[PDB]
Amino acid sequence: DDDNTEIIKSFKNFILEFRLDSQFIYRDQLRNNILVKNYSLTVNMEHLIGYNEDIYKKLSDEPSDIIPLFETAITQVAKRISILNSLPTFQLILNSNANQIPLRDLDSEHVSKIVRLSGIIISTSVLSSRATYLSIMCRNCRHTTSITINNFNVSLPRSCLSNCGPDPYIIIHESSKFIDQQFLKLQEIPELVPVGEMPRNLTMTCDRYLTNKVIPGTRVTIVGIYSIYNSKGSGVAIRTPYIKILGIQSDVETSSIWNSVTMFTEEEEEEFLQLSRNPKLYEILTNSIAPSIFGNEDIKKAIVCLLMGGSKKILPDGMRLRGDINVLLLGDPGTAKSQLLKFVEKVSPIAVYTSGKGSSAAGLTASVQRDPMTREFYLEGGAMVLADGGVVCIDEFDKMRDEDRVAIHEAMEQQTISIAKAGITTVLNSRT
Amino acid sequence: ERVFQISFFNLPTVHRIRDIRSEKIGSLLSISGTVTRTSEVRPELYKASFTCDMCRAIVDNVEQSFKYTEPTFCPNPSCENRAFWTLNVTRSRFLDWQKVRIQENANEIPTGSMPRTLDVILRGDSVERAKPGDRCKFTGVEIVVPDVTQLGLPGVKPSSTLDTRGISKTTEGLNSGVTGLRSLGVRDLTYKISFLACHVISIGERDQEVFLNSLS
Amino acid sequence: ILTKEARSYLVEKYKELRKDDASYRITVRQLESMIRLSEAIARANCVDEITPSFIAEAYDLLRQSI
Amino acid sequence: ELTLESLSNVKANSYSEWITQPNVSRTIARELKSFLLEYTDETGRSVYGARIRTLGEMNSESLEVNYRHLAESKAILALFLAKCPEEMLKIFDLVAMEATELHYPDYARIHSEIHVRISDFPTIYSLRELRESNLSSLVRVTGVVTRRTGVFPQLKYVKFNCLKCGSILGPFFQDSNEEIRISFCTNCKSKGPFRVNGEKTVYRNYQRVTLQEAPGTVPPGRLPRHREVILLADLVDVSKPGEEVEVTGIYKNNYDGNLNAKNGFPVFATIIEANSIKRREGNTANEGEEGLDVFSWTEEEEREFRKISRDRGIIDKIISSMAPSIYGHRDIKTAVACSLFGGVPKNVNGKHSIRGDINVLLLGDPGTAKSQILKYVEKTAHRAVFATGQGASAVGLTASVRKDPITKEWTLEGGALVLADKGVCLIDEFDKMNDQDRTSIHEAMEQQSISISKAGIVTTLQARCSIIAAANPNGGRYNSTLPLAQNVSLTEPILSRFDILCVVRDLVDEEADERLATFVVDSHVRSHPELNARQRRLQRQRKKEEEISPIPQELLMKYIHYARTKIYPKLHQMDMDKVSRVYADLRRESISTGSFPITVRHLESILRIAESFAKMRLSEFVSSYDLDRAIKVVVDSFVDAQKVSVRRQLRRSFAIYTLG
Ligand SMILES: Nc1ncnc2c1ncn2[C@@H]1O[C@H](COP(=O)(O)OP(=O)(O)OP(=O)(O)O)[C@@H](O)[C@H]1O
Ligand SMILES: Nc1ncnc2c1ncn2[C@@H]1O[C@H](COP(=O)(O)OP(=O)(O)OP(=O)(O)O)[C@@H](O)[C@H]1O
Ligand SMILES: [Mg+2]
Ligand SMILES: [Zn+2]
Ligand SMILES: [Zn+2]
Ligand SMILES: [Zn+2]
Repeated sequence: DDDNTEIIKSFKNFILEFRLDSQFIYRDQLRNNILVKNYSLTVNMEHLIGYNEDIYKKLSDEPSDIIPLFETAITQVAKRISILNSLPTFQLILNSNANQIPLRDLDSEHVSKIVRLSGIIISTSVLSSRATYLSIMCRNCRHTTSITINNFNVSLPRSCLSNCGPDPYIIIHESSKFIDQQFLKLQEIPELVPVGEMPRNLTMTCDRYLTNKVIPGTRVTIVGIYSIYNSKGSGVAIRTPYIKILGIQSDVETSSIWNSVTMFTEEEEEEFLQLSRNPKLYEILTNSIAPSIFGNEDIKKAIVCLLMGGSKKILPDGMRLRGDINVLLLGDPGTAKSQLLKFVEKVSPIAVYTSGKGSSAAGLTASVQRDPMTREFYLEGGAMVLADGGVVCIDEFDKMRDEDRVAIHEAMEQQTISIAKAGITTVLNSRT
Repeated sequence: ERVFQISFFNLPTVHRIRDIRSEKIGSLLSISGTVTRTSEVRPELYKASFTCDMCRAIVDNVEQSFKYTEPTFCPNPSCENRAFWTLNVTRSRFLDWQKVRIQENANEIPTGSMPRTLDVILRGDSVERAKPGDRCKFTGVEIVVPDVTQLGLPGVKPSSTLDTRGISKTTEGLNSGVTGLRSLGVRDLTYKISFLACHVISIGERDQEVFLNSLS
Repeated sequence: ILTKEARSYLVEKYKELRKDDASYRITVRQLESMIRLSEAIARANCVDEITPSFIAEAYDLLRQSI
Repeated sequence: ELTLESLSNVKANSYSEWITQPNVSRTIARELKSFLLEYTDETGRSVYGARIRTLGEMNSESLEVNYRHLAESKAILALFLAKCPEEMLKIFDLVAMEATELHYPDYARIHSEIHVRISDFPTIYSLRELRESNLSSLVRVTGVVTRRTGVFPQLKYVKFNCLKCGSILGPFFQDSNEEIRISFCTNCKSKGPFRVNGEKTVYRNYQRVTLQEAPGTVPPGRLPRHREVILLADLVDVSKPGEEVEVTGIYKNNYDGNLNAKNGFPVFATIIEANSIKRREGNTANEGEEGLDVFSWTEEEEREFRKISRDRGIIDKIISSMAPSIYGHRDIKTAVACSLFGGVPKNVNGKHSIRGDINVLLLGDPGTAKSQILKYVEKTAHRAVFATGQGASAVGLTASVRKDPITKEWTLEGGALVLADKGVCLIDEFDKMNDQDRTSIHEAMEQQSISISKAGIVTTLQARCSIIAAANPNGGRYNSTLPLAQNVSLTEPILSRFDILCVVRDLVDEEADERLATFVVDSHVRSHPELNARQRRLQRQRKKEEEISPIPQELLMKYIHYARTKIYPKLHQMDMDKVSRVYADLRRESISTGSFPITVRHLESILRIAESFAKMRLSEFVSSYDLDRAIKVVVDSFVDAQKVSVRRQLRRSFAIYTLG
């Protein structure tokens, strides 16, 4: 406790005395965040290194132990610059510019160390509840007690405080506080997989203000801590590794629910409206489609039209009208048909590229699976579910089996997928 | 020392699998049948060796019948100890072990029959001498094998007869199990008949210099 | 093994067979089969050297089936 | 102190106790260090010094020691290593690190321990013939990888803490197969709760694999046997599910409660802790050669490569060394060499990817040694896969979807084209094949990737593979009076993806038949199976290679591997007009009279072949000779697939470009 106090003091002085030019940036960010009810703080590591190298060295070697001290320093500063108290413990989000480590280069040498890596999100779980403030009572003497928990990896006391039993204590669920927990699954970048190897996956955990931030198929950059948890596999003394997320950078501006709101600052909106006023914007957009392909101007114009898309209408009688464009290219070999499909995948914010030979109706529309634990049936998305609000590029379309190809008829026009299997009867949206 | 084995053969009369009764348990017999399954050659523990945890005293030649048996009363001093031994796997002697499944011959099977089966144990130098699909004549001693799971195996791995399939309800309580023994506790011990074989017989190089050697 | 004159007789017989065929049924595989038959006939006589008589016998056996 | 003569006599009635004695373990270490420092081969160069020099350069963590070297001199240490691996390896790793710290002082900041990998153990066993006499000894076993658990961290120095006495226990070395069991306190004097001493500990990488018996080794019609192998750090992810491997390791035993409960007798479980791994997937040269990887080179070998790479006519000798015992068919050999060396893949601004591998097709009459050439290509290639006709399926040459027995989740499994990534896939009898199976390679031949959308899995794989295929014409034989399109059943989409097409015709010619027969008979004569003798064998086997091979095959394999790994030539200065004119002329002379589809896809093959010919010379820039040679090859591959009526006119019309 005689070192934790000095650590908290050092962090508070960093927050309150850092200045560049003529503005306390980290003091102003806290006040601006408090006004819009954002209880968090983002710190760049380069500033921390510049301020004092000892503070950075303390954090770099003991993250799980040091980070909560910075967490409480932030909320001590907040109550001073906001109040002369329903302020929960704040959150720290970190930014780093260090070298990125591949997933397959992570091993026993990197345990309990902060790392930076990139990958592809393949699945997002549901939100779960974790306790922070626990109200506790004993089964016999019946007196009140409290416990405070931080999520940086505790149990009820195996005793009694004031005969009572061994560990007699129950949780009073009312007057207890909880936060949000989410689990995500990662995968390697397809071009970084070694020779003859299948891609591997990893598990990550996010908390509080970093939940509902990514969607499956997204390419992201993750800053977090590489840790292990004992659980459960006949090996002796083996543990399972995972990553606790501290910072997320995502290419797609869309959040989990795609709020359909502007995420553009005025500095970019001005650029976009200036671009829109160009008298020859159509030619500029057309010339940007696959600049390494000669000719084929009409196909590129069609691709631009498909990328922008039409309008969608709803009528009083419940009718729905499609507002998306579908394009077919039936031609001779060697005419760059397959070099435009992979370009449309890159340019589109949301896009999936599939082959007709290696496909199936379940893989394209939706599948039904059985949970090993619960032993019930649930629905899992497919190619047309992932590529919602985007584009799906189906190559070798003529080689598709006749059973699999007919499953796309409803999704192409009615933009819905009807499943009536195993006691599950639902209709899912698919606008692609 | 070489653990020796004695192999008997050329018995006067041969038995079929359907002549196996409990009144020949312990006797020397010969049987005939068709092999339908063989297992791996596993090492069996023959002469165990342990070390007391505290004294570090060494015990050797601890016979084992059907389950992992550690010594009880400590060796030469004053030390008192009932358990907590450490097997010296290097000093202990091992032997080869194999289990083969056999069934009745095509002629001994009645007009309408579900073939009877048996478990034959090959040990020592007799491993791999019986191959599936062949017809072999075994000779040895008819023994009885108990259920060791309810005899208190040390590890928690047995977990008191963990099962994946449902046992027969018809023989639930019909299979006569003996109780009373302190090792069993309130449990019931059960037995089944198996065979232990000591001799096996079957009843159903372009080098010039080495070739000239064999011929008379 | 094959002797010096056996190789010349073998190549001569292969050339003659190829000439008589005319390439529709006769290939290198026929020459290899003739070598195999000569070696087998030599094994029959318990001799470690091959004589052109053996190649003549193998050639006759090949011709009898074509 | 003792002497090498004194290690012969043994005490304690056990070799392990004799080795672990303090006085013996000091002589053993000194003798091992003398062996490491002072060993020289016939040429007089210390090999282990060079290996140690390379170790630091590559930031390696392991050292490879041949068993034959340590058996030829200091044979007693070889016998001790053979019988007692565990105690010998601990000493030998320490002496290896001490020897390593004589070339790279302060190397302990990179790696803290040096591991030793034993090679070329004399006795090879099968999984069927393992018995109890092999317990606690070094063994060599071949098998086929089936399933792999994955990489998890494992404790190395285990610690415990007791609360009532607050005692901290000394570090314990974990067996990696048996949990550390401690119940007695040096201080508490009684039973106490034991913690794991959270944090402040050292981990290692751990993985587990299952080896089945290879189908070739298994007797026909019998069930295979399997065993479990534990792979420690530096050995994880080396072996892949589906490959065939050879493992040198230690055979151990352990007590299992379930095994005793089910069988009813005190039987024990066995497992192998892996020491050395050697790949044997596609390799038939395992009959000879020494080491763990025969495609790897040493410094003097690289210097010899650079010495022979500057001789004029290296390309001619490389071509002549392809399938030496086959007579003639020089165009097929040139195409095979060009495919083997390969081109250079490209990416333009990160949005336009261009393939860099050459595919070859052989269409010819029966009995023209196409399959033997395919077998030679399989033997020479670093990674090779073989398939034939109706024995391959749509998902057998592609990725398949299976339910994981443990996790019970749909997962992807490999195939023929994925097993040969950065390798060669060979397909014999390519015309006697279903269309649905044939059409599965359309994406892999050009885009060099595989896309799967099945059962909730939406993924794209990578297959950078080259295809050499052999086929038969319609009727079994080629009609030279007909165009190509009526001699085969394949259509344009699959014919365009091939770079080089070789039409093999059998014609009646007395002198040609005489020469071929003489060559074949001489070959049969040569191949008839009827200082140290083991080197007399090598010199006799080299004398036979002298006649028909300008360069030895073992040298050529490493040459090809080094060229593919290191060289990446470019196309800075070249004649664009000649290539443009050639492409335009080839396009014009196809629709007018021809049935060989020419598109933009054939323009890039000339550049790929030019880059391949540049690679053959170990040069970083493509010259004019290589481009001219590529143009000549492409033109000769097109002219000789015409009708006899127009071939003479087309050859004359195209002869101006190939003046040299
Ligand atoms: N107009 C063009 N400009 C530039 N490159 C081209 C053009 N047409 C074809 N190519 C090149 O041809 C090669 C093969 O093209 P691609 O793979 O797109 O063929 P495709 O139209 O999909 O054929 P297939 O019908 O056989 O599937 C690529 O390297 C591509 O860059
Ligand atoms: N110069 C040669 N030309 C042809 N065959 C040769 C030559 N030299 C030797 N042979 C032998 O001729 C035989 C015929 O070869 P092979 O079996 O490969 O013919 P293929 O018709 O191409 O085969 P497949 O139908 O299996 O593809 C082989 O045993 C081969 O070793
Ligand atoms: Mg295509
Ligand atoms: Zn109480
Ligand atoms: Zn004792
Ligand atoms: Zn204690």
